[PDB]
Amino acid sequence: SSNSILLKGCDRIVTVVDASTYDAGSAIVSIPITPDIAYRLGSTARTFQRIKYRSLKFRVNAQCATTTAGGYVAGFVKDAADVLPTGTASIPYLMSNTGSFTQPWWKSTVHNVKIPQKLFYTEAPTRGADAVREYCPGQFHVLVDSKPSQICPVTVDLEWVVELHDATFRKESDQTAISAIVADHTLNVYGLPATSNRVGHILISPIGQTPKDLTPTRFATFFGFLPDDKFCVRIPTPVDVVLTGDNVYQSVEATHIRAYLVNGGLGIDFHLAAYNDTTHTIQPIIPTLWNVYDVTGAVTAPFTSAIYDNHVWTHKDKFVPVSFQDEPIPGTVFDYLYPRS
Amino acid sequence: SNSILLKGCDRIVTVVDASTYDAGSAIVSIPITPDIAYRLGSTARTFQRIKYRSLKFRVNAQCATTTAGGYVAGFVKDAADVLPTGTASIPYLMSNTGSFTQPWWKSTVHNVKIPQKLFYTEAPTRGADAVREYCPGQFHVLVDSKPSQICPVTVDLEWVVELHDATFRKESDQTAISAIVADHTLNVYGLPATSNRVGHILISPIGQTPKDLTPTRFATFFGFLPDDKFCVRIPTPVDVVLTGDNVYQSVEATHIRAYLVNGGLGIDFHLAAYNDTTHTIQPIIPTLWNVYDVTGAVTAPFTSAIYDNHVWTHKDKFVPVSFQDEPIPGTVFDYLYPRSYSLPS
Amino acid sequence: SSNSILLKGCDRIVTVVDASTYDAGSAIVSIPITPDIAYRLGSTARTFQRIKYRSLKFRVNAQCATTTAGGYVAGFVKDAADVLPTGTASIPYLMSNTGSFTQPWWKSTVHNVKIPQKLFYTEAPTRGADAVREYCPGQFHVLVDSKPSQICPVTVDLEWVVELHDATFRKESDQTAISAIVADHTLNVYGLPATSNRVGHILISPIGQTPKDLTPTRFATFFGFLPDDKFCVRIPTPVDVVLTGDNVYQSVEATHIRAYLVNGGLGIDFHLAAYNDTTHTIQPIIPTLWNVYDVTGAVTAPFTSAIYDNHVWTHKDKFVPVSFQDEPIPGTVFDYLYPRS
Amino acid sequence: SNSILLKGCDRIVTVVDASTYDAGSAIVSIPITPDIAYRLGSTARTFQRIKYRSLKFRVNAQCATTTAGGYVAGFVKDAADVLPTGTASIPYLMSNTGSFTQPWWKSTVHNVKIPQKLFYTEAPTRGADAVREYCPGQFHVLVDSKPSQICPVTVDLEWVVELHDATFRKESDQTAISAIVADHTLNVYGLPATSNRVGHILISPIGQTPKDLTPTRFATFFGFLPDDKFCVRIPTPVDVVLTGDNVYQSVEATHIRAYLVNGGLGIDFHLAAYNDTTHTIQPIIPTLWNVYDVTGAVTAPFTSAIYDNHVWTHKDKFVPVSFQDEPIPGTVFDYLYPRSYSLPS
Amino acid sequence: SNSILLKGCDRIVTVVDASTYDAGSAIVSIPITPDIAYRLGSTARTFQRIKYRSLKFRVNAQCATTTAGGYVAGFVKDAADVLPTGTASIPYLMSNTGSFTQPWWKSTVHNVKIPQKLFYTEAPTRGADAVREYCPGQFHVLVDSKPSQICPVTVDLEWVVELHDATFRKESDQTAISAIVADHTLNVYGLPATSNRVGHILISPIGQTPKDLTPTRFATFFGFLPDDKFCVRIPTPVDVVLTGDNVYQSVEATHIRAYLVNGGLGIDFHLAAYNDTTHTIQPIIPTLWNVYDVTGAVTAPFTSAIYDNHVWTHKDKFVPVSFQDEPIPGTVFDYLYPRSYSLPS
Ligand SMILES: [Ca+2]
Ligand SMILES: [Ca+2]
Ligand SMILES: [Ca+2]
Ligand SMILES: [Ca+2]
Ligand SMILES: [Ca+2]
Repeated sequence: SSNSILLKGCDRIVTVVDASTYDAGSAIVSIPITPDIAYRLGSTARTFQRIKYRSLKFRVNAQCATTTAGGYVAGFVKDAADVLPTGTASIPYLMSNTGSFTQPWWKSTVHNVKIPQKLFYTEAPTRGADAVREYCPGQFHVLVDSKPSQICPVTVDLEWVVELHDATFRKESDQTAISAIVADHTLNVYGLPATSNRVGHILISPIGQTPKDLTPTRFATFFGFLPDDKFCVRIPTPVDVVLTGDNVYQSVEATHIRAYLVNGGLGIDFHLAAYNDTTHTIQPIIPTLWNVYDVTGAVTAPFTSAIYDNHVWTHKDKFVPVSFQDEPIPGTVFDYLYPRS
Repeated sequence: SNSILLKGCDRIVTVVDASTYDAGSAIVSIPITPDIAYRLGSTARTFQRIKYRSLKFRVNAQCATTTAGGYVAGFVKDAADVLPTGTASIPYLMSNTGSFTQPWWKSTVHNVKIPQKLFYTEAPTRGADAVREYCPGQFHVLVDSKPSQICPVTVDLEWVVELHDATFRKESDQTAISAIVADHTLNVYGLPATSNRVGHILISPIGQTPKDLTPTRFATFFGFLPDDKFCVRIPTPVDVVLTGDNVYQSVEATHIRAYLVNGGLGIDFHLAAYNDTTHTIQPIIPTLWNVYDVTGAVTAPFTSAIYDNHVWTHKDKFVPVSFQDEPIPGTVFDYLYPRSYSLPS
Repeated sequence: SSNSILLKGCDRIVTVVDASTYDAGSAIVSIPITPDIAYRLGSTARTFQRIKYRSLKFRVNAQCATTTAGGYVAGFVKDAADVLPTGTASIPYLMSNTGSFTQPWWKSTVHNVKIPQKLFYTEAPTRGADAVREYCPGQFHVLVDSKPSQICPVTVDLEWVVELHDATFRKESDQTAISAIVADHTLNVYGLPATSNRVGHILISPIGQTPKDLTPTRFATFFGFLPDDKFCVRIPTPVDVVLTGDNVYQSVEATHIRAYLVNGGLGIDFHLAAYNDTTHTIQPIIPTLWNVYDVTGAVTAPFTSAIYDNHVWTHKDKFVPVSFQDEPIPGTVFDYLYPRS
Repeated sequence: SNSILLKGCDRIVTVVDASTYDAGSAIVSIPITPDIAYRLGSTARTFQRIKYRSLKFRVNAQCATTTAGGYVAGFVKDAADVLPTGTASIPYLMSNTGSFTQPWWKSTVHNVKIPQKLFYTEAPTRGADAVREYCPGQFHVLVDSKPSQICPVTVDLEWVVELHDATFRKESDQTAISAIVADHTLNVYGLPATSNRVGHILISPIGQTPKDLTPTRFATFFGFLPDDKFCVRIPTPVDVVLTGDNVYQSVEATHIRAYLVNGGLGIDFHLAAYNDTTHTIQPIIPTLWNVYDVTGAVTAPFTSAIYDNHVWTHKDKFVPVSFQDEPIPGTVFDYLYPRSYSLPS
Repeated sequence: SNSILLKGCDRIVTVVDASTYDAGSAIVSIPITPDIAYRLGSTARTFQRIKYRSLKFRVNAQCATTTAGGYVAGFVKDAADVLPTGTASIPYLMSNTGSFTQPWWKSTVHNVKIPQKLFYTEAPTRGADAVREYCPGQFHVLVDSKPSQICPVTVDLEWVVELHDATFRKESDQTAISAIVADHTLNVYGLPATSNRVGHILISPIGQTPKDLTPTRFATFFGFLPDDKFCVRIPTPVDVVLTGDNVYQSVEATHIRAYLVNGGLGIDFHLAAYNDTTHTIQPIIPTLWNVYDVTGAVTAPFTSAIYDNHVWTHKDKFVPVSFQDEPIPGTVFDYLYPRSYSLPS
């Protein structure tokens, strides 16, 4: 038998590389409060089933030089399910949630939230539906009120104090979905000019001009971290691909973006990919390399040509980091392979 | 004010068959640190210091009265003391105040009066390793006399502690890893200069002649399967001497690293060190070893190389580090290089 | 017989020349708390064996103009042994230590730490192992959260109040290890082109471009102070050197960087060096000048050529100031020979 | 049980002649550890922690009632603290609590007031040597003013102690030696390359010319007689370069070993290291140094060796170890290699 | 002081397998002397007299609850008394007070009622070995009915004792060896006069033909490994007759000594005695045996020697002594010449 405890403490809850390019109404911060966010809380809360948040104090510091014009609104919505309105008019909504404050970028805010008399679970349900309100007392937002003029990186710190009950040990946290660290760029796949060399490839287009290939250095400016040869991420909505060649046809649901090796195992490039039932691994959908079973049960690579439907990804898209088996990698493993900055 | 009182219960050692262990050897010899229990560990990592109110060890042995033989348990008082590593483990362990001897079929609980001192929760990362600062002592369960038939043994720990001074740490900074088998060794030979086998790591079964380290053997030596980016910091650096035309350089092989050969089908293992040029641990092959001259330009002027012979046993501890020499964490290593799951250590 | 006392006071604990070039996650401040740091405390604590820190209040002032973007995290770890994780992810660790605060460079922080009911010694053990936790209640860090944009020098002041016991008089403090005052430079020894003039010499390479000779003025920009003709410092890890000439060979463990005279006693240069058993002094390892005993007991300088293994030192390296006898010089003597700035 | 109260009186330090001690130097400089006294140390072995209740240092100074001068004695509280090697030790020690002067003829019994802390009873066998854990401080006796005539001084200790937490230490004691006399050093030489005593250990006095070890010469440097079974671990390894017919190897001379010379009726000393082939510490001699190769065969192809020069002083700490560098017990060493009976050791 | 009351519990005898012991033979036959137990013996050393207040023998018999048979245990009061080497030991031991039978699986804690007499704490170093002075009696455990399967038995002792009259014993312990196995003897031979191994020690099994000492053969006879520094005093001297060119001397071979053979990479054993010239124990070899004469000069005129035959058995008590027949300490011998760790020794 075990006991229930009362913990106090504080952690970094979220850190942003200057998301100044984000236009008015964009949410540069919007994290749903679970023990998983904080390192220290998330370590102890891992040894309990049920948590009760008696006080959450948020500190929003923007390291934006006093010469930066513009401002923000920060605040806490007491509903896990609630999601903010489209850009421009999110500001007056968030403001109507008590404890919300409006401030110029160079000033900092402090938000004392209280959520007593409500007992949550400490993990999203593994089996069953994701009833988010069962384990989340709300989400904390920081909306850009007026676009900042210069380098404006933001940070939120939580000063928490909680009750924890019903002792049990959980597994390590899987790495959550990732989005871009910048709102003036887009990843793109173009399959149109079929005679092109890089036609199934992921490319970064500055929203303005013509798209470029994914240099790891670019990948880093877009995602925050540097890519390795086993970077695989789940795609928000599958991209249709169609293999072909010699009275053989097969359509392929492209569910991932895999990182593969470019020329004789010295470089690295990114490609639409899918789980290949031959290899039991997520592979880049190259016609000459894509193997398939036939009725006999034998493996063959009959494909020569392929056509990719175009797609676009934005800063608003959520990519899930996974292994080549489509297993969500644990957080600590991700944090190790992908140091931020 | 930050400090708490945590009660809990946890598995210390997982089920093992005592009938495979010899007389005198321990089924358990475990220094007490919060990092052994799961529940205890994962909370106490968020604290700096700790006091052990209560510790009750449960030794469960799930076998019938037919099994002959017994075990000997107890708690040593200081973490510095080291039980003699023979079959004398018994008479020594039996001398300490808390000492139980039972038949294998009889299971027991053992309460340990622990000095009410505040220990640190973690070993020192900096300065000297004053072991008595963070460990109140080791718990032991020895094999007095081998069990006559299959007797499986487990150890649970009913713990109650106080935790103080709030901090945070992860599972483990690094990991150490030794061999699983004791009748082999790993070797580097550079003695027959002209051989294409020099510098490469090999597996000698102590009596037998040495042969090339291939994944299948690697498994049986280390417990897990190697790969492209397996790298390890060796305990003793190995001297290596590169040369060319008007050129000479001494290079301490600080790592054993995996690299890929004949197009990337197979992988071999070679002495290695951090290359100041590339900022990565590299296999120290003369033609491929790059060096700055005084002008800041990179050359690869080396053509010959001499490796000093060295040997490694089941006693040698190797530490996995990624290239760039960043030592790789425990949780992460077990994920990238998985062995069989045994709980103690 | 003597008495035990209760002292209060304050001193400068550490002062930094703008360490703005230090990238995110670098620790521009990380000093382990001992009486040796403070002048005034360190003077009285010198007359006592055992100290008990009842309150430590730190004041972090950055003199970084309000136009400087970026920020920092300061805080106190209550463990002498604990050492922070590698760069990027040190920030969330330090933050989880209570009393830690995140702030833009142009703002200041204040940290009230309490460590009562713990009695420390007032000096690192002279004989025995360096059990750091015996005489150190923890270390104070200032981590760069976001690299500052302009000249950002930092200072920490301590406002301490302590108990002192068991009276005894100690020797003067030896000068502690030194590191560079800048993270965009590296000292280097290159021995490769053996026909080169300056091949055993210490040189400063801007991480970017080709390495330069050590002008005292450069030495100052790297180390903080100006070199004298008896600057000798212990090297973190020995550099292998190999003397030779005429059927005579000898390898030499280069343990120091000595400052020697360049041309007819008017200039000064820096060289790999070792303790020469002939002269009983640490000398620059020049082949023609390196003397050795032979079996007869007679001194001879048979060496003509030499080969130095390359090495690199960084801002992260710790050099120990020593005399030519490898004696650690006392702090006051160092402070006199090497005025800062 | 698990607790006792133990009283007794033993000899802490045997006779010393203060008349031969430079002003300011200590004639007694002794850390308090239970092993310091014969009855205490033997019983304290059967426990883990200890509290020094009362410690009374009986300083028996027996100089003639004419002989002028005096001594300063005291008890410095910190174990790890070390007095200055000069005349300034006295004004330093007088600054310590409970410090005093008294003329050489006057014996005193100084009562020390030890903190009521529990110390560990033994130097830590695992981990680092944190002296502060198991020693409440040092007891000193300096020569204030060098005596004129013979000045015999001894010390006894009236002790009473609590011994707690009962466990038995093996105790696998290990000794570490240094030179007895400091008026000369012993050293190796690499040059000339042609000589016969190259890599051989020699004693070089202040008088420059080195000389082999008689070994009655060895006797005067260490304080005991050698033995063909003598081996010692070096504080700093010495680089030795073996070479032969198209072969080359670097070797760390980690030991000084004694070996039989020209038909076994002689003994000399040489640089040595663990030989991986022989599984023992051998003298690094080219023709006698065997090595494996890629095939697994043993070979002695080496014809010459280049030893680096290296000196050793009184300051250097040697450690005796049987071949295969196995630590020798305190009582075994003191038997095989007996130094003049002194106290403390 | 000068008196204490000491309590504790140690291991009296380690595991024995009763299943390999002929009926009536003792698996435990142990005289009670403070050194018998690790904590007791160490402290009892710092006193002179002792009173055994309570002695409780914890007999841990762990045989399977099926294995049939039983054991008889008891405590014979006289130290010097010795049980009969037969099956009649049981009816004899049952006749002793406080004697009992119990089946092999059943462990008991037998409390012994010791006379309230003070015994000396140590075997007398000067004078004769009156065992009755310092031993209150023996504790026995006979095999009543030979067990079927493996039958592990141990013993522990709950002891409480008064220790009186406080003085410290050196203690200059001295060991005495006998053969471990009795299935064969070692012997000397004098005939034929022409042979090479005459006067040499040899091992003669039940199988008649003698053989030299491998010395892994020596290992099986004594229970430990030899060493060129091995010397031993013989229970009964052996007459050796040296002779040469008109000279004749009689010699008592008082020792068996190990000596280097054919260039020192070998070892053999030979009859020996103290040589008055050399002041050491040398192998009695004609050409190597030196003697004085009326003038004071040393001479080796002897050309042949006649050794008398002599055998040695398990019964014969050897005593190890360094050259010059100086007794070797218990802890020194056990180190140099280690036998398998057993208890009692
Ligand atoms: Ca849950
Ligand atoms: Ca810690
Ligand atoms: Ca001190
Ligand atoms: Ca101990
Ligand atoms: Ca006695």
